[PDB]
Amino acid sequence: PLFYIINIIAPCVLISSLVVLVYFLPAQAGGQKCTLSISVLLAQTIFLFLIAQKVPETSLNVPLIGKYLIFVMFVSMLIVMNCVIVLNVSLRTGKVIDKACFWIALLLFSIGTLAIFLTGHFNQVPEF
Amino acid sequence: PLFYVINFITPCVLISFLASLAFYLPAESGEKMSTAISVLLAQAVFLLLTSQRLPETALAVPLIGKYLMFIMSLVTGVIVNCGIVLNFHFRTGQTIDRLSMFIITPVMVLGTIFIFVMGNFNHPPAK
Amino acid sequence: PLYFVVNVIIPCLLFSFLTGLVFYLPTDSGEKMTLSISVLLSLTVFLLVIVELIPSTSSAVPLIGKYMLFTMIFVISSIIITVVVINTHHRSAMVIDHILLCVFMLICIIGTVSVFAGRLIELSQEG
Amino acid sequence: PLYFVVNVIIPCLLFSFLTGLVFYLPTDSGEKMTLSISVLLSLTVFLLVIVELIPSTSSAVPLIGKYMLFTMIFVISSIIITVVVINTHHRSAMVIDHILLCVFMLICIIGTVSVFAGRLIELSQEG
Amino acid sequence: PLFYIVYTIIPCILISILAILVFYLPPDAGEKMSLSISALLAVTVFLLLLADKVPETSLSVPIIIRYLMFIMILVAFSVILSVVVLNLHHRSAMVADRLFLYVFFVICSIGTFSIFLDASHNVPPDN
Repeated sequence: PLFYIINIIAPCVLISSLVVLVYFLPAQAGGQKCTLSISVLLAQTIFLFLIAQKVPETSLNVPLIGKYLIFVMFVSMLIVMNCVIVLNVSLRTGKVIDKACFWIALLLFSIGTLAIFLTGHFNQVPEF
Repeated sequence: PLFYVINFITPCVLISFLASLAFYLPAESGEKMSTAISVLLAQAVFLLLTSQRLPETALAVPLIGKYLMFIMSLVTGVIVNCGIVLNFHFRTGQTIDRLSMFIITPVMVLGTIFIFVMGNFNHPPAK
Repeated sequence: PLYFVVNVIIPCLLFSFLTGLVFYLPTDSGEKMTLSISVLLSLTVFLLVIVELIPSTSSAVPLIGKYMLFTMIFVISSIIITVVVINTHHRSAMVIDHILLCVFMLICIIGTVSVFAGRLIELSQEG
Repeated sequence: PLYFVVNVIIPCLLFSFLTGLVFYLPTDSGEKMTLSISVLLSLTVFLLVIVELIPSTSSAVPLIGKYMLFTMIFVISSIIITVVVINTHHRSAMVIDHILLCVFMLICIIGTVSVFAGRLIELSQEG
Repeated sequence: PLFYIVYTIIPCILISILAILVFYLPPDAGEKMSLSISALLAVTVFLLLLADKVPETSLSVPIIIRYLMFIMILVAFSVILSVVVLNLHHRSAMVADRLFLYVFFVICSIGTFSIFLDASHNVPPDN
């Protein structure tokens, strides 16, 4: 199923843009951009917190199975943690902005990849 | 049911800190007026959502306007003061302590005069 | 039941102004990019909640999925343009026309295509 | 039913980062105070809505009041620290460590105390 | 049944102060410009949520839009003025004085017209 998946994946693909953007924008962000990005953290953080709220109510409304749920919480948490680190990074704050873009990408494309593989693997056994 | 007052009182009390701090904020931090602006938005989304909870509550619970105006007027005043502080904010210094002394005098007085309102209501019942 | 097709078209039309203005707001005044940033958040919460309102409606009232794809696509392109227009903005007299020209041209088309898809679907609807 | 105790602890833990980062974000970069201001609004709407979600839950599902006081207290201290940490900010290399040291030390304790209150209540729960 | 009308009027009256002040906020403090934007976002989240509140209320008992069809337009123009102020600001004292006069004149008249609508509605529906 999931039509929402399309929608959920969409939130977390554009939102990677934000962080990638935020991250990427760091290296491609003006002096004022560190605080700007702060703005993205807040924004990126209200967006996810509300998605938690809808997802919560959704699970109670329909059947419950957390595996995929952990995947959403863990990726969200790390984007979340990366965001704080990016902030912390940008707060601590070029060397590490560059890598931070590298580290982000590398972590997202690895977490993402991992997450996608879990999906793939989740998708495969249920089909087998 | 002093359980709704708890949280609503706390909203107001901290929010007075916002305006008090805003009002004070004007004097101690005159150069962060965007920042204070941000608080107006924030302070203003917070209050607007509170009005929504109160509205739904009324409808759901018994409604009798008396204590309604008191919450509605204070909100509006903090609201109008906020707007004014902006006006002030924007204008902003000989007057500040007086705005300060006038703000705390006035807020005290209405707080006191609202206290009385509920206090005046209390006594009659008691007697 | 055209009560939603009005307000939705209105969200998009004004939102086009945000981008157009976001796009058009760079070329005319680049200095407000961060201020711009604020619009992206704002423009982005507004859209994200609209997808909400509409989700409950659609699921509440069933309809054909194909007309839903367009909303997503269009919405995702404003969304992708923003990202790029923000990267653009981030990276960002010739380029904005450039970006504005390629935005306008893309949105007029996409919008032209999407409006055709309704139009053509309107053609079929009319018969 | 531990589905809420997870997300609530996460809101606090990340929120601690906001204040830790807010606290830690001053010492490392004070220049973003207003930008900081924005976090206070943000950090403050997020918490104020959580008190909401939880209100409906608690009232929906009854439970013991004593465990609720802790949430309020803790939440009100982050809230009071912010206010002071804001004034602290506003007012605000030695002081932040100072404020950060006294924050950390207070939150580790308070948090230590609160975690004990769950712990000890956990001790009783376990038996 | 003046419960909601009095709150709605107050949203628009204070919100006019936001745009008046937003407008008025440009004559009195030009640098706010981007700060003014923040108001647009804020003023824009506030109205969009009101449409939603009013979106559900409408569900409970259908009748004349008059005010809505009235409230809808006023919102839209405040909306389209904010956007123009934004463009007027984006494009961006004589115009402001002009755009202050035009705003005032417009909103006094639209508000005069809208208030009339409200006035005219209560006599017509009353009969």
